[PDB]
Amino acid sequence: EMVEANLRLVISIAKKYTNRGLQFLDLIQEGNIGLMKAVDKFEYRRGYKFSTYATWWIRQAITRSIADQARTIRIPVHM
DNA sequence: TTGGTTTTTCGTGCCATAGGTTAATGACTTTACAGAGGTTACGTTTACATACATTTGTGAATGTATGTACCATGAACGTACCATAATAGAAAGA
Repeated sequence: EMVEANLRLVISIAKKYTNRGLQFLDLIQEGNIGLMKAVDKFEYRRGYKFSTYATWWIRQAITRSIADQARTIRIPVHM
């Protein structure tokens, strides 16, 4: 029920990170994986909304996806 | 008067006495082959000192490793020229 009601937050934050690094369906899938990893470690006693906490995780997912291959060769993340 | 048998010399042919170059095996002698004996300058075997390598620990380069807590809620997010005709498909009236 969480993922079927928050796929659209993922696509809304994922359609602004499509700067021609790779085809964007992999970015949609990695955003869904980041949504899963943000739901798996979500707290209730904080009192804040879930989007601000999930934004950092989904940007980390999109960052590691765009820095995973990024070329035909392998370049590390720090480089 | 002329042809032919008979007979005797005479240079030529056969036999015998003399005397010399030159074949014989050898005895040569000279060259060649076969016998040992002292000396040379290597070739193989052996020990010993020092060297490039190769085998170890120790100080620096990167690299995945998990997370960051006001609010972020659907779209292509700029692609593209529009040739030509054999063979089927999903329906529409015959």
